[PDB]
Amino acid sequence: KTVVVTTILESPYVMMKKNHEMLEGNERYEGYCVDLAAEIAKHCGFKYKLTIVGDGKYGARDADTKIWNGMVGELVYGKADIAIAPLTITLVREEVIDFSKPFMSLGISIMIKKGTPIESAEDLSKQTEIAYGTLDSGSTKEFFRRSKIAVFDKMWTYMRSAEPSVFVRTTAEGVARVRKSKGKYAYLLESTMNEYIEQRKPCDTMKVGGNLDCKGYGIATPKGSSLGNAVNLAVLKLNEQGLLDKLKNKWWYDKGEC
Ligand SMILES: N[C@@H](CCC(=O)O)C(=O)O
Repeated sequence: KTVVVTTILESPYVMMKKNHEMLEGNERYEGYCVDLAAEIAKHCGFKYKLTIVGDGKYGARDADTKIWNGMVGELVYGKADIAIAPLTITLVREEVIDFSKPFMSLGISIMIKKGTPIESAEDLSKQTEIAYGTLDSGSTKEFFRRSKIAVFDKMWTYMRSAEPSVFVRTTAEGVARVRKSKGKYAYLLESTMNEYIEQRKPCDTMKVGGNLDCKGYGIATPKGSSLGNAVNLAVLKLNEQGLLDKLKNKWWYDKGEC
């Protein structure tokens, strides 16, 4: 009867508490999604075990083998009951799993080292001296692969064959790469994560341009699962109560450094 919660380490959604060497199970982690977890549980009614996805990925279906990896996979292949993390709600995913009403909104955005000669996605697509990429197995990559919009199509045609690879394994790798590339690498990632990093020392990154799209994160559960209707109801209620906004103040604004 214990629901197993699959999630991923992504600041400030899920972070290792500073004294993680000890404290067991769910007491080891902290962050927005951890708090959201508890709330959903207390409101929906049930206990849960927080588990960090093995492959540390969000979720992509290998075109060749039609096999889903990451959190989406662990949901489609009975390895987890519910996914509570910043998992983007998308068309292709809504065909093999179920999402609640979004609990937070976001859009793809651009992160550059301060002083980089880039002010927009169009700027990036009209030059080549500055490389750029996204997270390897997430929705941002797939957004570009699929885009029909001229600019993003052009950006994708560049990214897929870019050498060396512009794709990263984690958000931290993308960010690091932006910081250690002397203004020669731009990173495309979701605004939520982009804005968090922007308010954290060394305060050398920046967000330029507007969001490239509008999307939402949602609690995910297996097709026709048992919690489906409940969680959506819990989410709508927390949204109603205004508790999701408060969690946002807690983890984003009340912790700026620049
Ligand atoms: N939120 C994305 C991961 C981050 C990204 O793709 O930029 C997903 O659920 O795949």
